[PDB]
Amino acid sequence: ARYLGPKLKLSRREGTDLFLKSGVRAIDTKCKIEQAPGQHGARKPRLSDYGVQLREKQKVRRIYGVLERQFRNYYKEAARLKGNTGENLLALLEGRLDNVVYRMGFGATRAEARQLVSHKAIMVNGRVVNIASYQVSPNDVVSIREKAKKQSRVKAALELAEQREKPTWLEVDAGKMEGTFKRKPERSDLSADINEHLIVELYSK
Amino acid sequence: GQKVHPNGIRLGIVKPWNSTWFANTKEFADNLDSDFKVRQYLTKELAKASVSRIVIERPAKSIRVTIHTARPGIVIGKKGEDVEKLRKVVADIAGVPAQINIAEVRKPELDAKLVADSITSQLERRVMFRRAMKRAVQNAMRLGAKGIKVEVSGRLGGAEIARTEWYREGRVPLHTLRADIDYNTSEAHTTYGVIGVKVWIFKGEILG
Amino acid sequence: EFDAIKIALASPDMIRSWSFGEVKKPETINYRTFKPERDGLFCARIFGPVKDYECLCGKYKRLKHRGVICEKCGVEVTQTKVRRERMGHIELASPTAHIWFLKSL
Amino acid sequence: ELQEKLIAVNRVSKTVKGGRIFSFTALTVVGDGNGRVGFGYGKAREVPAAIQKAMEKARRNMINVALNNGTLQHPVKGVHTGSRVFMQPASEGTGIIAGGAMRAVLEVAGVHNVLAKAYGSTNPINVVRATIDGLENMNSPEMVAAKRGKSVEEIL
Amino acid sequence: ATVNQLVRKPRARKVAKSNVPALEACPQKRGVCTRVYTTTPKKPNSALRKVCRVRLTNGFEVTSYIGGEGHNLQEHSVILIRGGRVKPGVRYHTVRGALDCSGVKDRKQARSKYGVKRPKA
RNA sequence: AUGUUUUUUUUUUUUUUGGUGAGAGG
RNA sequence: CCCGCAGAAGAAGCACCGGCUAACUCCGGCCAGCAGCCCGGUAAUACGGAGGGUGCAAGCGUUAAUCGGAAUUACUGGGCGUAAAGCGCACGCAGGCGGUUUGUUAAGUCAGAUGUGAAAUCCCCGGGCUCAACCUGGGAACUGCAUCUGAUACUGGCAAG
Ligand SMILES: [Zn+2]
Repeated sequence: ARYLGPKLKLSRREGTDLFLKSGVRAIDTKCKIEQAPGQHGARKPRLSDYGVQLREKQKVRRIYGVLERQFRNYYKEAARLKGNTGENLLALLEGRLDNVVYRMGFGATRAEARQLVSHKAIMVNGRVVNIASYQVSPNDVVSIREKAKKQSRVKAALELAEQREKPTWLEVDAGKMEGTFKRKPERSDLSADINEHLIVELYSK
Repeated sequence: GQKVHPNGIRLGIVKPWNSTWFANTKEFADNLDSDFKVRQYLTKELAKASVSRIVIERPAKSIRVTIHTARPGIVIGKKGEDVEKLRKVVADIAGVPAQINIAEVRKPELDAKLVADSITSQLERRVMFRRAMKRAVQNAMRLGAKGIKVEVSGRLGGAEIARTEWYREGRVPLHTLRADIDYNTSEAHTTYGVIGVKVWIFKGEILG
Repeated sequence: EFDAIKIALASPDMIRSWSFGEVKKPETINYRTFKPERDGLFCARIFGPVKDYECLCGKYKRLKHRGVICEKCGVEVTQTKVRRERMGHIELASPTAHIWFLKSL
Repeated sequence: ELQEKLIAVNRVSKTVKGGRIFSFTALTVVGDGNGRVGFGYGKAREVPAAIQKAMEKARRNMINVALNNGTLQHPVKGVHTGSRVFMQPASEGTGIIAGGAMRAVLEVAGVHNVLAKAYGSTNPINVVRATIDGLENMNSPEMVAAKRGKSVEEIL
Repeated sequence: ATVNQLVRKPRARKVAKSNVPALEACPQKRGVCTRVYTTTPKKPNSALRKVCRVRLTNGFEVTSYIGGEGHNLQEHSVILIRGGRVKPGVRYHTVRGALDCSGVKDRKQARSKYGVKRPKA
């Protein structure tokens, strides 16, 4: 139910930096980010039409840490919902509790955030929510509870975030350690490199 | 084995000889042997130096070698240090007083042998043979060859079934005797086997 | 193209309108590598990307999305001469009178 | 600015006294991400050369296509030889739902959103041609208005 | 084709027969080996392919391929067949590692497909 | 007068487009 | 359901990597074996093992079965000179279709209403289980059938041309 292996390998495979490590130390120093994993890394022949789409899908999934069935479900939901499908999917992905936490800066990585969520550190509207897939709504305040507020990791995460660009769709307080999910993010607010359309196509086989 | 050797057919007309001496039936074989030896030695030595043509010429119990090379600097080394060294060994090989001259080859892309050697080297260091061939052809053309042909043969890309491929550009008349056709050959001793490289470079026609 | 050149005083609203970002930290560059400082004198978000149409840190290495600013880079995405026209502003904690209007004789 | 996609490359033979002479056909298609599209079909003894030729061909004899935003203006059929093709305009987000050669042509054309089925033959060369034809025939609202002697609001 | 014609006599659906009829819409069937033997395949191939004529539970007498390297089967050995045809007249495979048919010896990849338990170390 | 009379894989991918200070000449 | 306790602790496999099809190398002789369709005879990315990778993941493969792809029974939506496909040719009952004008009818057709079309299910907006599945409020839908009141271009009936 989770990917427990090497994180940088995934990144290498993808091509890009997936942000699977905190960002204290640059990704180029930790691993050969350009070279693909395994014995046959240096060889890089152009991929197929299907293959590129698949890769794209993987990238997105990897980024958020969502396994396949769940991803499929999300896609379906997006399709069902009104408006642009890929965009909707992206929004849904964002909405995940762990992701939100990460954005806020209470977790160094998304993985860390997820862990925190699991371990009953986070509350959503003053009620302890344990599910990483929990879809956080507009105007839903989300905070660290008083037990987990003393942790050194949390502050480190916050610091890291502060170095990292702040998302417009949230509003977080470092002292209070509570952030308000103000609105579901627009496509423009998210990263431009993610070809959602490819993903959509893949499932529209 | 269809074709006549392009150098060999033209030795009387437009191409000259490499070994250039007279000898009676007594000493001729020996001389030939000596030439073979010295040439062999030179090839062994000046592999890294781009060497095209060794011209041996022995008058009056004294051997005059003339090395045509693209880069004299690596053959000469420090001024009269490497050449001198070469000389004594040459003498030893011969059993006579030696004299080494070094001709500087202008335009090594137009010298056929050199090109062939380069191609072989490329093959050895695992490039795409075809791309190498193209480079060879293109470069020569750029330099002002009236034409060039190159041919490579056998175990191309380590394939089980051997084949030959060849690229021509411009005009390369072989039947025309008065055509200056610089022909030469080389062999790439790859992991899969030998790959023979031929190259014809047509400088132009001589009028006399 | 243009007539006369007009010179006047600079209002704080006018200086905030010239500007593209507050220069906080005094840290010039990294000095052990090649990267600058985020966010110091020679910033990324306040001014622009060192390389032309490139996020200095890592995204956009072709000519499609000129402008996107990810959180991992905090960088604009324009020309190499774009930083020559862009200027920063330092929020002086304590007011300081100009020396040209205090000692001009 | 122009994007160019090699759809297919196929090895074709000619029998001679000696044996078989092989050659390569390259089908490419190029477009500017707006109305302009053009396919090219190039042939040579080696692949890359053939591809280049195809590209060259494509770059000349382009064709304009009226695009209402990211999608088509109305459902359009296009036929050529075996390949008969249907393509239908679709809502923003849906992506190019189309198969093979057809997809490639659409992508370069700068349609982002289509629902497209290739009936009949799916021989890349024919199908791309069919697609092109379909695109070409497809008229815009303005054009239709012009034709009919009306305003755009009269047609809706 | 003509609508009237269609009305008169509607369109016949192509009834596709099952290529594994001795199963009778069962995922596997139990059977007893009537005889076990090797057979030579058709052109262009060359081998001695191990196969057993099986009398099934439901009454059919079929012939079932035996996959993997080596097998313990004899006459009167109770085996499970699964359907799948080897590319004359063999339309079924013995399930290795079910009933009397053993898993393949010394096999470490695709183990499931030959009944083999996970190697311990 | 006559020819399905010795078949076996001897296999499909490019290239891509800078301040500081000193000295001389006129 | 909540609180406390200890300590990374008790918790990852399955299939695949010739092309289709995401993933490649080395070592073991048309055998042993593989195979869904289209390898193996001594350099096998196709057999078996290894290392490396890819895809799924408390599951993963295989088999069986249904729809899909299959516009490959084509109502939507195919064809028939040569690819399968025009009766050897006619007459002709039933059947199908029917030039043009007016009038009338109102069967078909269309419009509106009424009754019904069980609940659940599906779909939309909500709510409740920490989320989800699940449960659940209200709607929409259930393409229909029947009846009543209109419309009369088209098709039909009847009457005259
Ligand atoms: Zn960037």
